[PDB]
Amino acid sequence: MDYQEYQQFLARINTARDACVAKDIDVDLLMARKDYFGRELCKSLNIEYRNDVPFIDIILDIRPEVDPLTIDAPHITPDNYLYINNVLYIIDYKVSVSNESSVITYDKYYELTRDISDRLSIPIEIVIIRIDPVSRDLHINSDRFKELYPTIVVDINFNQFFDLKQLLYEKFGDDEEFLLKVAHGDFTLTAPWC
RNA sequence: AAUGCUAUAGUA
Repeated sequence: MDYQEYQQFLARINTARDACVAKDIDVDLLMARKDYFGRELCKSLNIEYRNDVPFIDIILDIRPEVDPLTIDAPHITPDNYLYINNVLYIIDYKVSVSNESSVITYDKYYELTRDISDRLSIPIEIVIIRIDPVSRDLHINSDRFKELYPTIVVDINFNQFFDLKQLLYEKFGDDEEFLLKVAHGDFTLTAPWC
């Protein structure tokens, strides 16, 4: 997406010659893909575009009558929040074909948000929106969320991101250290010293 | 004011 961003990414690719630099470019490309998907979903769903807002900020957003200092909320950053009919929905954007990666997120959010739900007495429902990049389709974890919007239709294809990722892999396919780094998260360790 | 991965005689 975008032409200036595409040019900046291409300039970053050409000068890149180290495994850590390539890993950083890959991480930023995945983050940009997530940003594209989140912005498009926010535009389609007619809700404000937010990303990783603090939970306590949401608490003061929905009910600005309780003291923020006294309340104790989990430090996770929800991608988005939606308040309707005395129910708060925690929205998390995911761009993967793996249901397991998002059910892990669902369980962690549920076990964390149950304390806040008892303390405030608002039932906190967690929804994870999942899109498969290879074939555009939308999967919703929460039945209530899909009930709120009878149809879920976005028109997005990640052809730009896939081609640049393929170019990056082609440049650094020989680099074994790069292949090790992309396997795990942002925390990178080199080859073992023994 | 500032923002680029390699930024690379003295003190105990």
